[PDB]
Amino acid sequence: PSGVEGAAFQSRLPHDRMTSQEAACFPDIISGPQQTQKVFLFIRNRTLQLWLDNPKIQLTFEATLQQLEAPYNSDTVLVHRVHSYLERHGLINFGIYKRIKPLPTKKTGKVIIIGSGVSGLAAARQLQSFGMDVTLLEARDRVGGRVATFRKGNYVADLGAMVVTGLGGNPMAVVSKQVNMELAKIKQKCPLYEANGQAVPKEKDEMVEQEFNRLLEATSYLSHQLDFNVLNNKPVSLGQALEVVIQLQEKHVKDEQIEHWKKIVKTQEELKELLNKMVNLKEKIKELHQQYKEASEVKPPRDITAEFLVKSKHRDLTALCKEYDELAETQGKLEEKLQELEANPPSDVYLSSRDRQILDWHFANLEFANATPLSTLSLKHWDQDDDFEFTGSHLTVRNGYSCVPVALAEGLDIKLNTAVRQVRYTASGCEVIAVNTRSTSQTFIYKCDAVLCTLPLGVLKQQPPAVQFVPPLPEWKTSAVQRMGFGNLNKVVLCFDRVFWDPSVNLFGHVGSTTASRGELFLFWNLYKAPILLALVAGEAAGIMENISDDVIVGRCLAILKGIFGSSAVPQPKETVVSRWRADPWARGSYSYVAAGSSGNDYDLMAQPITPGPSIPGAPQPIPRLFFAGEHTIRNYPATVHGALLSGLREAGRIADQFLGAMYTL
Amino acid sequence: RKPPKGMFLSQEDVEAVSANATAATTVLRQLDMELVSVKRQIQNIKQTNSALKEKLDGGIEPYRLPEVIQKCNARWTTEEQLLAVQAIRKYGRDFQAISDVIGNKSVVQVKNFFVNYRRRFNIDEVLQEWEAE
Repeated sequence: PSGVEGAAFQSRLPHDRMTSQEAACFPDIISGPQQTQKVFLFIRNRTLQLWLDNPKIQLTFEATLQQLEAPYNSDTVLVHRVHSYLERHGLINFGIYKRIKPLPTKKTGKVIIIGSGVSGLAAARQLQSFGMDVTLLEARDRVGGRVATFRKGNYVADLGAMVVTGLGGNPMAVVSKQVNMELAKIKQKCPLYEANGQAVPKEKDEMVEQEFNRLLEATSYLSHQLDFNVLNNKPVSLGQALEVVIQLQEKHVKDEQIEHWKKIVKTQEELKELLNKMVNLKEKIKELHQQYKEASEVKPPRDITAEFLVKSKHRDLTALCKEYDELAETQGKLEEKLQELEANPPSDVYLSSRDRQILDWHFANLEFANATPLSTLSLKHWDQDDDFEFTGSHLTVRNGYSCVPVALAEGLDIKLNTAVRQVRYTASGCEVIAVNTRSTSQTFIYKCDAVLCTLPLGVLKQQPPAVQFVPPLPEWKTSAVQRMGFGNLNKVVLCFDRVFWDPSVNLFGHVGSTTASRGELFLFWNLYKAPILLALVAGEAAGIMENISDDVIVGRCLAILKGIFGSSAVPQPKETVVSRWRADPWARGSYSYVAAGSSGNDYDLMAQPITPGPSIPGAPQPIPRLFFAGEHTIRNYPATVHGALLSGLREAGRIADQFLGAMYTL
Repeated sequence: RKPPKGMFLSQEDVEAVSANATAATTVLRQLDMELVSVKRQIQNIKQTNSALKEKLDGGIEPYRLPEVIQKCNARWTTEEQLLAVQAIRKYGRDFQAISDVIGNKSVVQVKNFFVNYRRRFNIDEVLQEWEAE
């Protein structure tokens, strides 16, 4: 899309309708006459386009109104309201921009942000952008959180997020322009090598993937068209449903062989009755011939009865011969028909063990995408964020994904090595109690007007709690935390002294031996300039490889590499790293998934902020004081770096609106 | 609105493979037995019918008989009249057989022959006797 309308698409907004957010801030216009709505919609799209076309510089209200044309640059309070709206919710002037007018020296309000992960940083920068006192508390000795990059020498490999899913309306595209990221496309071709070490033949490789893709659609049919969503009270999981579809395809393969062979018996046995006539008729003909011969033996001249007898027997024998010839006619059709049916038997098996093992790799990939075993994923909802897909090739970051957070952390008050241990929020303010991660006895107290919590969902789910909330989080929020899924997928970094793989191939698979080990080192990435290979560990195997030393793991990697490229070809790696995301106590997981029994609605429940009870009974309802952000709170774009960043922008606008006031709604 | 072509899914089918734990595995075992059942039933009629095939070895070539290519005449030699009556006694109204016996009389000639000689050869009487068998 292009024009002013490309700005609306690139900003995740319908170019020709007012959104519900926009209606909330501009009720007069949405409820007014169709002409006004179009004016507004243009002013919105046009401002977005301006910010987009150059995102390294602030878009001031002046700059904007300058470059509108009448009739649009006529009403200047409509322009001012629109520019303020966009700036507030991070649709313009977000990320890293030169400010034209430097920030006012005196700040209003005070906000503690827990975590300098990408979502934390994105709010922190916005809030400070809005003139607030913002301090981030980070347990780690580095920012970024789950956006980790490992650097040593010229080796550079990401242990966390490493892919940008398309620039088509992605906030990261604007960020990439703001902070140089070597963004290189990911070529889609992935060859699959089996346990022996031989590449799967292309004909088989295509045949399975279609079956795979064919199976996934069937579940979606079980879900939406047969409402197969509950079994014995427990809700059905994607894994369950895939089995009920593989079983029903193996059932069908059998029903198909039965009613085929059952056509052979129903014809073999027409033949049985036909041969019984034919052998009992060759017996009547044997006898009649004898009678006709004996009757013909009588020497003429004979009486007319003895002469009738010869003729009558001759006719009768001829009539029987007609019969027996018509029956070996019919015997010929059936003889061929049985050969036809035997010649075209139906498929022997639905899937071979080799075929099934290859399929099991396609399920590993799907347990990679969702960072969880397929049994856990909700059948109805696992793919509910599939409508909001960006458009474009997926990319990687050659310089490491760590630059984006570091870029964002510029100018922010970040207290590293500071584990928040208690959040305490009351009708009049909040205090956050943290310790120092190195000597934990040394205690810190932070007072503030509002606390924004970007704790990973896995941290939020820890029992007994890593962080205590005083007063305790209400049951609707905690229940949401139990229901939601937080999964895990780990990575292994392999640093060699020479490229010994196909350099024009970004990623190549390895097929497992079992279903149970389908995730164990199932996929490798060439993505960087240097000779670095990344091996994933997903599925049920991720949780289990965390109990196994790095040497045993790098061992299993070398062996797999040796099979695909030859024992002589792969040398020992110079530097090796393994990730343990579930073990890490600052994550306790990888990213969230829609677990069975959860829905997308839970992702909205996490985002809702918490409001404390009045200190004095009978006092007026207090302002909300605890706000949440992060990858587990944005329902439309969960488990992604862009989603985390969007969640941070969203809370900053809402927090600012609550404490600085929204003057753009009149 | 419809399943992927070639993928078989039936509500009926689905309940039956979910109704308990091992129900899917149980259902396939019968089909595995229903299959072996019908499969050796084949080798057993394939066996029965291979014996009957052997019994026909030679067909009926030795019992066959050559063709009387004989020009179909019009006059009724007293010989042929008598073959007629005896044919009517053994064959009732099957003129094709009656004509086949006599050898040189067409079916119509036989057909109208009954009316002409019917009084003369008591052929009602003969026919009822043919009805008695």
